[PDB]
Amino acid sequence: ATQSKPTPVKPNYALKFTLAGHTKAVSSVKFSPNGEWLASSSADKLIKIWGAYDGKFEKTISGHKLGISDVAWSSDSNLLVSASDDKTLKIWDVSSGKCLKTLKGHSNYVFCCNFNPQSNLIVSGSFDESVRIWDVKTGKCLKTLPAHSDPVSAVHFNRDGSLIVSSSYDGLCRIWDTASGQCLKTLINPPVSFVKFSPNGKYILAATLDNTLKLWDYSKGKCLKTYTGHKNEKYCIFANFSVTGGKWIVSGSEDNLVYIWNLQTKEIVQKLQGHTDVVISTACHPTENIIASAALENDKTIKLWKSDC
Ligand SMILES: COc1cc(CN2CCc3c(cc(C[n+]4ccn(C)c4N)cc3-c3ccc(F)cc3C)C2=O)cc(OC)c1
Repeated sequence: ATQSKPTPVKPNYALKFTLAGHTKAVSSVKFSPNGEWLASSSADKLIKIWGAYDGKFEKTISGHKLGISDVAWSSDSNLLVSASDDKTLKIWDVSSGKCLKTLKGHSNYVFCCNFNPQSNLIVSGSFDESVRIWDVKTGKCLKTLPAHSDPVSAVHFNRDGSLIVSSSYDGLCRIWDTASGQCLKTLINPPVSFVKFSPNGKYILAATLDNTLKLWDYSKGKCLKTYTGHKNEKYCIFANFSVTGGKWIVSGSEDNLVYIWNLQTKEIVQKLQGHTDVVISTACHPTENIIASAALENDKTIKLWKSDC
């Protein structure tokens, strides 16, 4: 008798549910931190809440005047924030489905948003090329960062909220000190279409519109891993670290597939087939081996896939 380390070579994600309901392109899907829910945003101006395990439709949340690009959960899974083409963000109580606050200040489309781990702040990126930091409790804009010289494609807090990472079509990835709003680091140039901090908080996963994902050690400023084989030259596609089982990288792709790479070897380990348009968003369940994927207007569905590892 001994204790062994399971080292799976590939996952075996298989389609379990397809979720219909949105009437235009789906823009973003996100699992709630408590693992109970999936939230989706769409160009149809709606947010929809679904059961994370069975995909059962739970509710529709409305009030935005134009399409919604992004949604994000608070740490206690009780709030959502949404970024809209109506130039506002909205903070919602998920239980009631009612808008708590409207965050106004951006002068163009709001493309991306996130809570910080404490969930007392919200960070947003916009087509107006700025990154804004908002107080959740008052709804007031605390700071406006002249972050980029093109639309901001992603914003993400690190694990204690002390840092913000942003990316833009201007070709830059920047790291900002949350407290001061000042730039701590710039990495520079094809458009950077997505960025996010790793689960361990030490790395940055960055996508560029040359069909490339890169894992960077941001402090050393060194690229540690690169993942290719998918198609990404036009859209800002969400990517993820999958850490509940084997250590994978997950992304959508413009060839309508979900790509899964071995994080360490960078080999493609799985390709998920089923969507009929660009897989613009993917998300990984916080505790179970479950992936949600969502596609653009020729498809308009969300799919839930499950793996044994
Ligand atoms: C030439 O100029 C440009 C061109 C584009 C191209 N584009 C615009 C439309 C879009 C895109 C990506 C995502 C996915 N999405 C949401 C948040 N996040 C962090 C990521 N990744 C959603 C949506 C979107 C937005 C609102 C809706 F109502 C419906 C949809 C489908 C995307 O790729 C971006 C751009 O700046 C960012 C400048």
